[PDB]
Amino acid sequence: PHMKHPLMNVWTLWYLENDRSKSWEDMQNEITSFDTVEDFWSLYNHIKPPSEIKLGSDYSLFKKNIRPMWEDAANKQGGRWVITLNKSSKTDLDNLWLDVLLCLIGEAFDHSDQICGAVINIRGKSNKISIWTADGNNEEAALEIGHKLRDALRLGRNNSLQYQLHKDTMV
Amino acid sequence: IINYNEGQWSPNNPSGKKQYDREQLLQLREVKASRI
Ligand SMILES: CN1CN([C@@H]2O[C@H](COP(=O)(O)OP(=O)(O)OP(=O)(O)O)[C@@H](O)[C@H]2O)c2nc(N)[nH]c(=O)c21
Repeated sequence: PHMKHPLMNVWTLWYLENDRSKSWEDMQNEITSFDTVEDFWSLYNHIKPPSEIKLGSDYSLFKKNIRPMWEDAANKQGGRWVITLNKSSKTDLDNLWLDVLLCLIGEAFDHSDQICGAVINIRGKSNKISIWTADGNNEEAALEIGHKLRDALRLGRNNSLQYQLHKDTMV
Repeated sequence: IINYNEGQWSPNNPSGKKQYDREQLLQLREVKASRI
């Protein structure tokens, strides 16, 4: 019985599957929660990577008790660093999504208390990877997360990294 | 199994900060796959 390495926070994996008949809130599915590096890999090892999940699906990793919704109290005044990706390699997509997951569970950002979670959208035309932030009105924290995001993910130039307030996105 | 930083969490010195690099997080997956 070996000791596992605990994470600073408890994270929950959500999986959304599109359905014309259902409402967006009902498309979401809570999968599981974890709080160690080993239990993260155990989960990641048995789930489909983003490059294999059905068209119109989302993966979301959010801290415990924060639903991946604007309506959630943690995200009401928040925003999201959006990364839009043109039709590219599957390997590049999965690697980019994994790197985001590792930044989150590893607490790569100085303002850890500012991080809510991350969402990847599979839409065929263009895949989007977003990192949800707690306070969109604080440009300081948003930009700090932005630079760490550009560096850590090694984001290429002329790769769209844009921030949006959730209030504006509802429009 | 891996190199730990001074202020980082570990079994010994368990008061450290629960923060992990990319490479460190990658070292910790490998213990299951490699073994029989
Ligand atoms: C994050 N979302 C997304 N969403 C619903 O999903 C739609 C957004 O689709 P997405 O999930 O943003 O991917 P995309 O299809 O790329 O968005 P768009 O097509 O507007 O660019 C919105 O029109 C809205 O109806 C939401 N609806 C509610 N009530 N709460 C939420 O937090 C969210």
